[PDB]
Amino acid sequence: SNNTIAIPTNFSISVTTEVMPVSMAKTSVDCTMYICGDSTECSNLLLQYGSFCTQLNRALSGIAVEQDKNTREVFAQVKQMYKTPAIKDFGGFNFSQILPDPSKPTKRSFIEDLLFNKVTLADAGFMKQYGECLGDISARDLICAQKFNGLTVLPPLLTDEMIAAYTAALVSGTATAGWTFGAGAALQIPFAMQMAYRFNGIGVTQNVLYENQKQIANQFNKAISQIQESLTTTSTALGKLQDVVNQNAQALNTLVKQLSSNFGAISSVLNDILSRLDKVEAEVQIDRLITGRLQSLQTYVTQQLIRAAEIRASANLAATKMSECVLGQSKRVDFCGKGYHLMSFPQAAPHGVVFLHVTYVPSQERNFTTAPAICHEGKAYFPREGVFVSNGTSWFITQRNFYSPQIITTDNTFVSGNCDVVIGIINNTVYDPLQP
Amino acid sequence: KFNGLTVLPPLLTDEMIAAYTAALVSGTATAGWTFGAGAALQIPFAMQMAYRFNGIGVTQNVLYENQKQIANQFNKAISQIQESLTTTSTALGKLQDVVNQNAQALNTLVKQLSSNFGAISSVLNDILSRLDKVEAEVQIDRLITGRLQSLQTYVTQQLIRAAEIRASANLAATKMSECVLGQSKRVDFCGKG
Amino acid sequence: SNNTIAIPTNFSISVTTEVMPVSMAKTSVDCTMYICGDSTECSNLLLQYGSFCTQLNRALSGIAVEQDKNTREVFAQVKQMYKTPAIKDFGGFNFSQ
Amino acid sequence: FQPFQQFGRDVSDFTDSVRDPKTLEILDISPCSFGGVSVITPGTNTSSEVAVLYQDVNCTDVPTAIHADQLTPAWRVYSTGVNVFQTQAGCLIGAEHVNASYECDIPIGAGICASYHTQKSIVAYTMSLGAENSIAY
Ligand SMILES: *[C@@H]1O[C@H](CO)[C@@H](O[C@@H]2O[C@H](CO)[C@@H](O)[C@H](O)[C@H]2NC(C)=O)[C@H](O)[C@H]1NC(C)=O
Ligand SMILES: *[C@@H]1O[C@H](CO)[C@@H](O[C@@H]2O[C@H](CO)[C@@H](O)[C@H](O)[C@H]2NC(C)=O)[C@H](O)[C@H]1NC(C)=O
Ligand SMILES: *[C@@H]1O[C@H](CO)[C@@H](O[C@@H]2O[C@H](CO)[C@@H](O)[C@H](O)[C@H]2NC(C)=O)[C@H](O)[C@H]1NC(C)=O
Ligand SMILES: *[C@@H]1O[C@H](CO)[C@@H](O[C@@H]2O[C@H](CO)[C@@H](O)[C@H](O)[C@H]2NC(C)=O)[C@H](O)[C@H]1NC(C)=O
Ligand SMILES: *[C@@H]1O[C@H](CO)[C@@H](O)[C@H](O)[C@H]1NC(C)=O
Ligand SMILES: *[C@@H]1O[C@H](CO)[C@@H](O)[C@H](O)[C@H]1NC(C)=O
Ligand SMILES: *[C@@H]1O[C@H](CO)[C@@H](O)[C@H](O)[C@H]1NC(C)=O
Ligand SMILES: *[C@@H]1O[C@H](CO)[C@@H](O)[C@H](O)[C@H]1NC(C)=O
Ligand SMILES: *[C@@H]1O[C@H](CO)[C@@H](O)[C@H](O)[C@H]1NC(C)=O
Ligand SMILES: *[C@@H]1O[C@H](CO)[C@@H](O)[C@H](O)[C@H]1NC(C)=O
Ligand SMILES: *[C@@H]1O[C@H](CO)[C@@H](O)[C@H](O)[C@H]1NC(C)=O
Repeated sequence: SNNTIAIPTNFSISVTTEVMPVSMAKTSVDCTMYICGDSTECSNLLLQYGSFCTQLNRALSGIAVEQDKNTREVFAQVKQMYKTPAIKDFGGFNFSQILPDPSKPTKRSFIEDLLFNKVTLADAGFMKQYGECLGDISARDLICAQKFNGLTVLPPLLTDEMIAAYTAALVSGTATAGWTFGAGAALQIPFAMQMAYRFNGIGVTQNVLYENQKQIANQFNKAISQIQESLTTTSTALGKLQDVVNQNAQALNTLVKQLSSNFGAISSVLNDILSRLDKVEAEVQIDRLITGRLQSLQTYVTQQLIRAAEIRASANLAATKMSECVLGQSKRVDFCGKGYHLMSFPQAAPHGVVFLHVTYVPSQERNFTTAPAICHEGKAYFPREGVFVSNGTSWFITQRNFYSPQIITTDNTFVSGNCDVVIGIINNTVYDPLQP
Repeated sequence: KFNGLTVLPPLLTDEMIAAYTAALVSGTATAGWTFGAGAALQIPFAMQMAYRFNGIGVTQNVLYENQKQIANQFNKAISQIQESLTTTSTALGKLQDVVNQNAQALNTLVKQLSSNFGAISSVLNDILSRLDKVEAEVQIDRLITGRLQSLQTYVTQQLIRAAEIRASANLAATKMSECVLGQSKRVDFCGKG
Repeated sequence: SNNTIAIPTNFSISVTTEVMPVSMAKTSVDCTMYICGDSTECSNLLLQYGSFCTQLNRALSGIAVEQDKNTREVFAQVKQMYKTPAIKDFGGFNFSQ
Repeated sequence: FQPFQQFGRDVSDFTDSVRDPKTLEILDISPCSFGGVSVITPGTNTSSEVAVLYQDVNCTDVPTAIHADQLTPAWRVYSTGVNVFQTQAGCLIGAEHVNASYECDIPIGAGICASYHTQKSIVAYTMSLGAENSIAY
């Protein structure tokens, strides 16, 4: 309708979880052990294929080093390891669930403990120590088949206690120093007074926080609790991370199984050719295995380069959300979750980061009659900010994102031209505080 | 089709994509920002444009005081899109070449079956017709390895191209949120000006 | 000059067209039919190459499902299918096209 | 084994066990090269010293995970002694562990880095994550 407007009469604090993958398993291959399987004779033939193995190892080394860059450039953005404050409630906002808890030795938050439990690693961790593969017949294991064929996962440079240390520092600074934390040395601010500034960033007047602060704190606290209840009960929220684990597990499992292929040799088993044929004619068979296995290995390295570029693109994005959503407040729509961005808290996850986006959501809109301008004395007044609105009896200015009707004073408005030009001009009075 | 290559239809049919477009412009025409932040809130469109002028830093009156000129310029500018799209042959080149590349990739894949790869023949039935297993299998393996190599090439190229399409799709999804469901301060993100 | 400024006295509303690719043709390969045709003899030799065909089909299936993600994440961003308004002119702005 | 089975193979067709035809006992076969090994070095043309990381080996097992009896003496130096350090990512040998944390020079892994550092040695240390700080909230 050309003459009515809906203004939100209320709002909700929303907390939203964004899960982002940041790294993948730092795979590594002993190219000689995979192709020639410890046999000396094959290794002489593999020398005649030249630099293929060196070029494959160089490629996978690039992948691995890049996984540390991705993790470092997301988390190590702050040079100051602001220690966790002793008091976890600021102005009624209860950070205790996203800060570390000294009731435990692991310096993870309570939320991060759920995140690290909700993803299952295919090996339950990098270790399969020296003695552990020489097991019972039932103890055969794709991870042992990987080790016996020269495939290994290098551990990440930053341990999870170090990732959790950065996120603890980031939330501690955010809880105590606001935007300044990103622009320079972090400047102490009271948290309710920081939230008031972030309300101005939405365009909600600074009073609307203090005048409702206990409600806002309660809504924030409950929303964080709803994250915790979801992360305990969910089985799917971190799927974007479990599927990175699954893809890299499956890539290695198919690579070891590809050693069972014959590639057109008389046997898949290299010892079985060398056992059975003379060098005059084994070499013809060995070459089919060498070329076939080497082709299967270069397929893996190529697809890892593909997957690594995808993860690296995701890591650059997560690093951007850290800077723009955590170390400040973003005007970019839907960048820092749905709703108007207030704050974000980073939380560590296995091979990823989780952002708890905090946003203002306007609610309970109401219809009002509205006008573009007021004609007071033949000259047209426009709102300096917001819109002219009628509650049914009387005309006011309100801000757009929250109904707070103000008297139309000469302060709220500016005047331009005679009031004949604007279509939809109306004749309400403009109050001048001097005149009474 | 004879060689097992097929294109699967998209899940969203074009009428469904058009339906999402219609909703997006309808919300933009009638609710502005609020369409993105939450439940869309009705606003008179001239009054929404007045707010978007403040977003530039042009005082709200400059719209209402010129609204007929602005509306006429808007209408003519839309008409110039229509007149150019009816007469251009190149504005959608960024889409035609995405069609062409994927067609050309499939066409070279079927033509790669004409390769011998050092077998006595490109034709599998011809080897099996002419040679016994003792020595057909040597020739068949040369075809299998060469043909399977040609698939591995094609699938690698598709993985590369799909990564490029992701980058464009993620960017287009960002421009939807930032340019359509909002107003962008980013200097050159939602067109010049 | 250190003491003069140019101010715009007027303006133009511009409409500019940006064209962006969002998806590509979803493709599927029967790796057996491509390599062997229908010949049973070649299909028995192809088994001796094992998982190559399964790995190729898995890769292309990833491409295919990703094309639906790309389209959904661009267009399906709003849950509300706001029906087209009956009047296509608002304040003089003619949306009819 | 089954009573007539002579060898066993895993999913990789790696022959991992064999029946001894004389005693009928079952022997495991392990690869000679088993496990990952990586060498830490500063540049050549600054030192010929190196350190060795046994990427999943337990420091008391290094002399057996490596077949140190079959190695040259010059390698077996790197099998034992002082300057063993059990990191995660397995045992590191030939770099002295140091309690001062530094910025990461050579990234060894699982929180550990190494540097050619003051004579000079290869020294291993935990990374410093950043400057310690506090906000007087
Ligand atoms: C916005 O709505 C909420 C409820 O939807 C109001 O909060 C409730 O207020 C009553 C009265 O003070 C309390 O008894 C309830 O416990 C509150 N519940 C919640 C969830 O806050 C709130 O007052 C409304 N805001 C405004 C400005 O009117
Ligand atoms: C902050 O929130 C917690 C609820 O999550 C409040 O209660 C504590 O909750 C933890 C587990 O979440 C328990 O281990 C504590 O024993 C609880 N303490 C109490 C007193 O109930 C916690 O009190 C809140 N803090 C403030 C300052 O309000
Ligand atoms: C900006 O320039 C346009 C013309 O380029 C002005 O529009 C003209 O205004 C005069 C007087 O109002 C009319 O006689 C013409 O017919 C108008 N032409 C068009 C194409 O509209 C416009 O007034 C200028 N804007 C401002 C704010 O001065
Ligand atoms: C909106 O623009 C159209 C021009 O595209 C105006 O004219 C109509 O255009 C359509 C084709 O788009 C024709 O089928 C109609 O016959 C045209 N009608 C007239 C009267 O020209 C249309 O009138 C404009 N609408 C408003 C409300 O101004
Ligand atoms: C606003 O007005 C429309 C039209 O009468 C009506 O359908 C809608 O329910 C109203 N909304 C509120 C919150 O009163
Ligand atoms: C409109 O606001 C004025 C404030 O002075 C109030 O007196 C009046 O009752 C309000 N009318 C309605 C319909 O709420
Ligand atoms: C609004 O629409 C009414 C008809 O419904 C019309 O009489 C009036 O002039 C219009 N005013 C504006 C400002 O659009
Ligand atoms: C506004 O006031 C002027 C002068 O009193 C009058 O001419 C005009 O008709 C009025 N308009 C309305 C809508 O009351
Ligand atoms: C010979 O073989 C038998 C049966 O495998 C075994 O018991 C015996 O120890 C072997 N050697 C001799 C010297 O008998
Ligand atoms: C060796 O491994 C055992 C468990 O297998 C572990 O408890 C021990 O700590 C390891 N060695 C060292 C030096 O930590
Ligand atoms: C390092 O500190 C620990 C503290 O427990 C101590 O046991 C160890 O001897 C120290 N080592 C050196 C080289 O100072």
